Amino acid sequence: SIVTKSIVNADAEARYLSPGELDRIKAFVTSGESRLRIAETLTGSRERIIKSAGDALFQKRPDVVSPGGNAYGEEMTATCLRDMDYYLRLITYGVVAGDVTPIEEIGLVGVREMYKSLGTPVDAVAQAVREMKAVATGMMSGDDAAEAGAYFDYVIGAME
Amino acid sequence: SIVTKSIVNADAEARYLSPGELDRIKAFVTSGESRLRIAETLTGSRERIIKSAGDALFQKRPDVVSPGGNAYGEEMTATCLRDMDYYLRLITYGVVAGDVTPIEEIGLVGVREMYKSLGTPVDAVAQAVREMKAVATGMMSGDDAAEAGAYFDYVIGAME
Amino acid sequence: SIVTKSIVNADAEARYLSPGELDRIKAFVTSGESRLRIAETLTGSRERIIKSAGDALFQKRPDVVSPGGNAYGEEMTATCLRDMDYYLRLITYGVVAGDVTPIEEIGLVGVREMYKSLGTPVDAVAQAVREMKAVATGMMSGDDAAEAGAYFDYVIGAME
Amino acid sequence: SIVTKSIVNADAEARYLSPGELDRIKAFVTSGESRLRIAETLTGSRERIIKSAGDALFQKRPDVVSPGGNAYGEEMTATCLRDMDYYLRLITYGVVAGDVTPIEEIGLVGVREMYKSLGTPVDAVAQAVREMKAVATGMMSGDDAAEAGAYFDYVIGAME
Amino acid sequence: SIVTKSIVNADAEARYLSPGELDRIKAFVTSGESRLRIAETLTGSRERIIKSAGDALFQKRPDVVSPGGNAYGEEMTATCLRDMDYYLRLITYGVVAGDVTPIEEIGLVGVREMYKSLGTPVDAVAQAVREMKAVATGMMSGDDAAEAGAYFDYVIGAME
Amino acid sequence: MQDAITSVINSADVQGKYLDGSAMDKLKAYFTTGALRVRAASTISANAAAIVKEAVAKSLLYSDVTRPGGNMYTTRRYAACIRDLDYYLRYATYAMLAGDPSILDERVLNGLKETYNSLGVPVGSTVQAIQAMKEVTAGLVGADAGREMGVYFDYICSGLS
Amino acid sequence: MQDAITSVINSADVQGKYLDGSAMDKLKAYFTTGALRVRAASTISANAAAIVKEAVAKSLLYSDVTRPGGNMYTTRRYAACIRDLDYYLRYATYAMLAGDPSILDERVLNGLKETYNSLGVPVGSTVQAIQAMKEVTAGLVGADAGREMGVYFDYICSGLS
Amino acid sequence: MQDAITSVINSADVQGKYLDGSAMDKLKAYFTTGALRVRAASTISANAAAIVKEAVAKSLLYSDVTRPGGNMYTTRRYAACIRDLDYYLRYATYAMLAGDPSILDERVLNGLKETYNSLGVPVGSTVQAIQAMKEVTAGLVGADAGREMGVYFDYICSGLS
Amino acid sequence: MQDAITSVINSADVQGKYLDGSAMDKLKAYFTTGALRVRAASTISANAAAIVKEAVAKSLLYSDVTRPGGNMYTTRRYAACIRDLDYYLRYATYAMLAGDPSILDERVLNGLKETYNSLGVPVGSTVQAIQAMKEVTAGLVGADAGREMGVYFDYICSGLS
Amino acid sequence: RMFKITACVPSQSRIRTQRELQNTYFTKLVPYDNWFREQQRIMKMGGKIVKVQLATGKPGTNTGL
Amino acid sequence: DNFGEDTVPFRRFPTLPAANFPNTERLYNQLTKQNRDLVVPSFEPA
Ligand SMILES: *[C@H](C)[C@H]1/C(=C/c2[nH]c(/C=C3N=C(/C=C4\NC(=O)C(CC)=C4C)C(C)=C\3CCC(=O)O)c(CCC(=O)O)c2C)NC(=O)[C@@H]1C
Ligand SMILES: CCC1=C(C)/C(=C/C2=NC(=C\c3[nH]c(/C=C4\NC(=O)[C@H](C)[C@H]4CC)c(C)c3CCC(=O)O)/C(CCC(=O)O)=C2C)NC1=O
Ligand SMILES: CCC1=C(C)/C(=C/C2=NC(=C\c3[nH]c(/C=C4\NC(=O)[C@H](C)[C@H]4CC)c(C)c3CCC(=O)O)/C(CCC(=O)O)=C2C)NC1=O
Ligand SMILES: CCC1=C(C)/C(=C/C2=NC(=C\c3[nH]c(/C=C4\NC(=O)[C@H](C)[C@H]4CC)c(C)c3CCC(=O)O)/C(CCC(=O)O)=C2C)NC1=O
Ligand SMILES: CCC1=C(C)/C(=C/C2=NC(=C\c3[nH]c(/C=C4\NC(=O)[C@H](C)[C@H]4CC)c(C)c3CCC(=O)O)/C(CCC(=O)O)=C2C)NC1=O
Ligand SMILES: CCC1=C(C)/C(=C/C2=NC(=C\c3[nH]c(/C=C4\NC(=O)[C@H](C)[C@H]4CC)c(C)c3CCC(=O)O)/C(CCC(=O)O)=C2C)NC1=O
Ligand SMILES: CCC1=C(C)/C(=C/C2=NC(=C\c3[nH]c(/C=C4\NC(=O)[C@H](C)[C@H]4CC)c(C)c3CCC(=O)O)/C(CCC(=O)O)=C2C)NC1=O
Ligand SMILES: CCC1=C(C)/C(=C/C2=NC(=C\c3[nH]c(/C=C4\NC(=O)[C@H](C)[C@H]4CC)c(C)c3CCC(=O)O)/C(CCC(=O)O)=C2C)NC1=O
Repeated sequence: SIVTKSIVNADAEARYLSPGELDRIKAFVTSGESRLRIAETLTGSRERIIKSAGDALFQKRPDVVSPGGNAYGEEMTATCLRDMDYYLRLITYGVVAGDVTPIEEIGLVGVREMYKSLGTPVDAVAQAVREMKAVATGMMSGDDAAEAGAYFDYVIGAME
Repeated sequence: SIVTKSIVNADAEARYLSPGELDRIKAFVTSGESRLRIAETLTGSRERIIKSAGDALFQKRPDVVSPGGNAYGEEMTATCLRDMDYYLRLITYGVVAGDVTPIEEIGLVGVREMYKSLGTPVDAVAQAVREMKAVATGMMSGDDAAEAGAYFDYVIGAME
Repeated sequence: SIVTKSIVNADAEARYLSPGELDRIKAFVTSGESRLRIAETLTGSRERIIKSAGDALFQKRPDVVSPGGNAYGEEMTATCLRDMDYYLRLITYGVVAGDVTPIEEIGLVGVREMYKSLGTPVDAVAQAVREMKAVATGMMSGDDAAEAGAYFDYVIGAME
Repeated sequence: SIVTKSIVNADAEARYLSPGELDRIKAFVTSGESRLRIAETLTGSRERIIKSAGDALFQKRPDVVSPGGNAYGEEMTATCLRDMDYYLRLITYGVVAGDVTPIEEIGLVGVREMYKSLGTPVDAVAQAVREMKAVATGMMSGDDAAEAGAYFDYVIGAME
Repeated sequence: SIVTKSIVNADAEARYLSPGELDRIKAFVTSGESRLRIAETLTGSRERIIKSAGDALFQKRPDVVSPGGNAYGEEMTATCLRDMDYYLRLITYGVVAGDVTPIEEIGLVGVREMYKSLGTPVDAVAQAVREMKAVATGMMSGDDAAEAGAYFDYVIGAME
Repeated sequence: MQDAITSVINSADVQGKYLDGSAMDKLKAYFTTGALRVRAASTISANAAAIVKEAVAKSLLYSDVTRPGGNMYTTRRYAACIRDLDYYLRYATYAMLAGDPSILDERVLNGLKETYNSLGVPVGSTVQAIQAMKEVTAGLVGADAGREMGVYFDYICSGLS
Repeated sequence: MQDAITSVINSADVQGKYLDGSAMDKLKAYFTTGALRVRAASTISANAAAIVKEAVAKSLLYSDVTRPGGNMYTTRRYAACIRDLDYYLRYATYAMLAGDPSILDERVLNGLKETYNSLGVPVGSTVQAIQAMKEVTAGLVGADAGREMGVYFDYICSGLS
Repeated sequence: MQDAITSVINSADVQGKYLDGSAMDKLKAYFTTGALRVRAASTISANAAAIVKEAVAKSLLYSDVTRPGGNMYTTRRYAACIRDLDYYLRYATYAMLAGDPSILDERVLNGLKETYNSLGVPVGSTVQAIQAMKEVTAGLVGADAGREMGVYFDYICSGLS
Repeated sequence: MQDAITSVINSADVQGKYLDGSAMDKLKAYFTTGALRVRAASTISANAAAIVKEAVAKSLLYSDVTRPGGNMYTTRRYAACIRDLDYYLRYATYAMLAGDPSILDERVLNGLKETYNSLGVPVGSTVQAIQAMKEVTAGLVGADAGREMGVYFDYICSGLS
Repeated sequence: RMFKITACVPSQSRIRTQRELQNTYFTKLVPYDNWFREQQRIMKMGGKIVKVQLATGKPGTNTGL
Repeated sequence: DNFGEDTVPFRRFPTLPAANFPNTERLYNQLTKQNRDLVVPSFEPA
């Protein structure tokens, strides 16, 4: 969360927490209801988001669903949607955390190495999280869409 | 090459060339005639190697030639044939030099970063060099195919 | 051997073994019979080599056998011939190893320091291994004499 | 000298000269008269020191003058006595300066590398300075012999 | 002492002790009687020195004995005189050591940190050791007063 | 390094489920504690030097440790002692803010035991000093946050002993 | 770090004798194996990434490890897993080339056990993955060199277990 | 690192008293020994290489150690042996100058035992070499300073064994 | 740093062309001379110190530069001179093995003139020393190997002057 | 050839305001060639060595380390 | 002494060797492969 990051910052600088970041933790504390609402709406409509985003990705980039591509077949397309499920789950975790660090710890360290192993094109995954971002911000109200799009934007930035 | 590598490896150690390294350079100097024969074999039949390897690659991996594939629209396939020609030229350089420092020091260091910036699947490039290796070792005698397949093996290994 | 040195080279460069040094290990594997023959002839005539080389050294440099010199007396001359025995033994080890590294590990690291302790003139030892080299290459056939003289040459180079 | 060493040792420490170092410089300044007397004793009788020390050295170590040794022949024995003259001159410099930084900083740093490149046994040079010390401390009073034998002791210690 | 400091200097420079610092240790050895006399006179009159110096400090700086100050009350003034006792004790230790290093090890490393913790004004302690210095050098003969005032001067220099 | 939030996310992540209502219950528990956690953290950050000096004046000052013969005798050892106490108080404040003692097990009690055995530091005097600091900060910042600091100081003592 | 040659020289050196005929017999055994050792090493170096991906696709992929709840869940742990497998295959190739498992005992199995206990890595899944990699490389490079890789993979498993 | 002077100051410091007359007695004992300590130190510094070569020629040369089969066989091990002996002699000279064996317990015998167990160095041959070096330096520099070097060489042997 | 092979490849690559017949002929010339280069490099590695000391005995000994006031006077300066001549012989051997003097102006002749001009090193005397080293090694390895050594020795003397 | 060393190193000259437990107590793998100099450095720090251990060493081997 | 065991080395700004500051500034002010020149060849004797 923001509190662990402020604590490791005050630890490496070997001082107490500044009143600026105490005010940051307090503002995060008061904005908990808005982030709960955002993560609530995202956990509500995860299937519709995944279905529309996967069909938009397959319409945009047909290489992955082509023969010889990565996600070819029923189980491979289902595993592709499972990976999109994991990434939307980490998006909700980072949305409720107030920080991008659980998304970093769980699903951003070695995604290039492991997708280099599986043969998955990583830019296709960046396009998938782009479509998930466009659909989820199409669902939300514009201010909350900006908040969720910050974390989605961070994920596609760490992808490509 | 072999002489560069031996000179540098004795050069850091602040010593002259050891006699074992010297008979290494001597054996490479004697085997240079067979190296030049393999180089003429690879040079003179480059058209059929590139053509048949591109044919077998697009047969094997049709999605990169398929809509949404990086290599789409005659020039994308044709453009790829130029990249395959580059790698066959580096194979010829590594065959003559007796070591893979031409191949690595020209076209294998930032190959991942370049082909990620272009949007290219690197596994399909490894399949392209695999089909080039199949056509090239189908073109020679046994020990000549082994000596050329060592450098083809290094290129496919340095891809993944 | 050559295999340990190629392995530590591929380890420090953090890659697999190149097909050039795989071909080097294979050529070393095929030349095992020639090096077995060289080490066989050297282990055969070690006493004659040592006797002729020691008398040639004492004829060339009489300071070591003079009164006040290092190798004065029966036991001191016998220990001088024992040290020549150790060096010809390490020569045979390096001849059968294909590399100079067991000669380095056993008898080349601190010979200047220990002979600085005992009072032995190290250039006299270099002359002794020079006479052993001349006699052993006088015994061998010229190509095998060149191979053994490479290791002998390395020993006198690391001496002086 | 003493003043150079005290100035440098206070200079790295970013401080002035401590009063103990100052009475050190003061005591050396007062003992400079006895130092100059020892220097005149060593300077005026250099012929007999070099002659008798060379005689006792070649009596003690006859192999270096025997054929096969370094100092064999007229010119070579003259160069040997010249090297002994150099070391007696550095002894006089170290006697005047009150410290061994003239002796070390002129003729003791790369003495091992130089005498190894010339082919010289360094133990016989240590015996030469030992015989020079015997003749020189046989030439003076008790405390004068101790003060000169300190620097002779440093030269033989820096040999081995 | 001076011997530990010369030993750690010859250790870090990885050489033997120079004859300059051998002469320094010898001069320290001969001056042992004078430093024994200085430490003897200081251990004799420690109570009179402490009483006159504490009353001179309280006359000079009355903030410490004022209400609200540090040394307010019977026990606080007694602990102030106890700290002056510790510092005069370390002064005698450094006087008999010939070096300031036991004063450094026992009572000079963290005095600013610990007196920041207790609330003691450190410049008041520097004034206290100044008054102890003035009184002790008023007691001694002028040359021995200069020696003891060197260590007292070092303590007030490390204070402020 | 985990908060109450990061430990909740971690526990829901190992078993593999999404956020359930009980996780939201723990999260709202953390928030309603976290407001007063912030105010207590500001109070401790304001008065840390007085807290440490009252802790050592309570327990360590007129004993054999601050006297000769103890491990707190020299000014080097006294400065190291005050630094050790300041670090205990600072890491207890971090654990109070995060709502999880994983930082105390991660950075404080990692190798502190064996260096305390090897340097010869008394464990009992340190534990007494930490407990004195505990009720000093309890009397300073209040009752509930005094209990908050209490379980984290007790976590440090249990990892120490 | 010793070859077959360096171990022969070492054994003849501890007892103190020169080279006997039985040492020459072991040396010629090493050479006549070493030619095909070179060709198998080139084949393994050519196809290492496909070997590792077939090994994990054989054993580790549709289990609880690559699933949530396992030690192979996150992408950090997956990348560490693929790196561990690549290192096992590379050091097995080095031991195959040298003809001696002293490198596996020297560099691989030195402290790998205790860090595998301390990080909570399952030993059994790793052993299954290594054995799957063993018959993958056996089907790739051939029968006799498959046995060569087999005893060195088994050496890694025995040092692991 | 303490002298006779620093140990006297330290002992008078732990109990907390000033310098008493018995401390001055120990200090004058140290000085009247220290003059001849200086001359013996200069003599040992002048002849250290001959002392070490006579020590190894006395005890270690025609045994199984300098022969094959011993831990002193190769030139690497011989150079390490001569370096170990030079370090024993140098630290014995430092302990002779300081008048206290705390340097030998501080820098020499700190972890020398366990590395001598782990490398397989024979303790008995080292102890024989040090004792041979002891009477070599005793015959060199004289009787009383020979005893001075004797108790410090014996301190090194007792810490070694 | 490039040999004849790497320079031929670099020319054909900067052209962008394939290896035509002139490049094949250049590489055939290098692959014919390489065995002679190997044998001369072994013979020069045999007698490094002898060639260096014979070069000093021919040129620099008994002249003014070894007398007082000369730049080769002290033992430090003599050792540094032997070091510099060993560098020249070693890098001339490397440039002989590569068949290209790119290593000489990359790693010897880069800042050598400015270093020698800042130190006060005579450039003419060291050029005569390198010429005598060339004469001695051309007497050692024969006519044509001495010539292909002397072309790089003349390269070093030309870049130094 | 790698030594597992464990050592507690107090820095007496400076009271370091940071945590620095790794500068104080550490267990690390050192190569044999640098272990001599590193042990000398540790002794110059004065820090006591709890244990040394060697598991890559193969002692008694004159050839091949 | 400066960096320690756990710290990455960094750009020091040293004072007291009088050569050391302008040489350090001339070294670190350049980019890599800015020029082939060695910034100090050696120090001229006194
Ligand atoms: C080929 C079978 C695969 C493939 C190829 C592909 N390559 C490109 C474009 C470029 N490729 C390079 C590559 C190199 N330049 C080099 O110097 C070397 C070493 C000798 C290599 C390998 C470069 C520089 C380009 C950019 C254009 C240029 O040539 O200057 C493309 C086009 C990418 C695009 O966005 O247009 C393609 C399609 N792609 C495949 O699908 C095959 C698997
Ligand atoms: C939370 C962090 C996290 C990530 C990222 C993750 C990825 C992940 N992706 C997998 C498979 C996969 N993922 C894909 C996905 C894709 N390929 C395509 O064609 C699409 C473009 C792209 C979808 C965006 C495919 C096709 C597979 C199956 C690969 C195979 O079976 O060879 C698997 C293997 C099956 C399993 O054990 O569940 C894992 C672990 N796991 C995690 O725990
Ligand atoms: C002031 C510091 C200093 C020293 C020491 C010094 C030594 C020195 N000794 C030399 C030669 C020599 N020095 C010796 C000396 C000896 N050989 C023996 O056997 C004896 C043990 C010993 C003398 C007693 C000999 C024999 C040579 C000639 C070497 C040769 O011709 O190859 C030479 C080369 C010729 C010359 O220019 O003089 C130098 C430079 N130069 C210096 O500037
Ligand atoms: C040998 C090295 C050494 C030093 C320096 C040292 C200082 C020291 N000073 C103390 C107290 C003190 N020291 C002072 C001293 C002062 N405040 C003033 O007003 C005066 C200006 C100044 C006197 C110069 C006072 C007032 C206390 C009591 C502080 C308190 O009780 O809060 C205490 C607490 C009591 C104890 O455990 O003895 C220690 C340890 N101890 C040592 O072992
Ligand atoms: C050269 C010899 C050598 C080896 C082998 C080696 C292994 C090694 N494996 C590690 C982790 C690991 N190794 C695995 C292994 C696996 N995944 C599983 O679940 C399976 C059981 C197995 C896949 C086959 C995992 C999951 C981790 C990371 C666990 C973590 O720390 O999060 C780590 C901790 C640092 C890291 O994250 O990589 C080391 C040092 N180090 C060495 O120097
Ligand atoms: C395999 C690596 C290796 C080497 C090099 C080696 C040298 C070695 N040389 C020795 C002695 C010796 N070596 C010599 C040799 C010489 N002095 C001369 O006059 C001659 C010119 C020169 C002969 C080339 C002499 C005279 C001794 C006896 C020295 C003495 O007893 O003082 C000894 C002492 C006796 C023993 O323990 O066997 C060793 C260990 N040992 C080894 O294990
Ligand atoms: C300042 C205190 C200090 C000491 C003493 C010290 C000793 C020390 N002795 C060592 C080895 C050694 N010491 C010996 C000793 C001996 N030869 C024998 O056989 C005899 C029993 C004895 C000769 C008297 C040998 C043979 C080795 C090397 C064994 C090996 O690792 O191959 C090593 C391992 C690194 C090396 O090769 O040098 C250390 C660190 N280090 C220190 O910091
Ligand atoms: C962030 C977590 C963390 C902690 C806590 C930590 C502690 C730590 N405490 C130390 C010493 C110490 N700690 C104490 C402690 C005490 N004084 C006493 O006697 C009492 C029992 C206690 C006072 C409350 C003392 C006296 C020393 C120094 C002993 C010495 O080495 O001379 C040292 C050795 C270096 C030094 O001198 O400071 C470390 C590394 N390091 C860390 O990274």
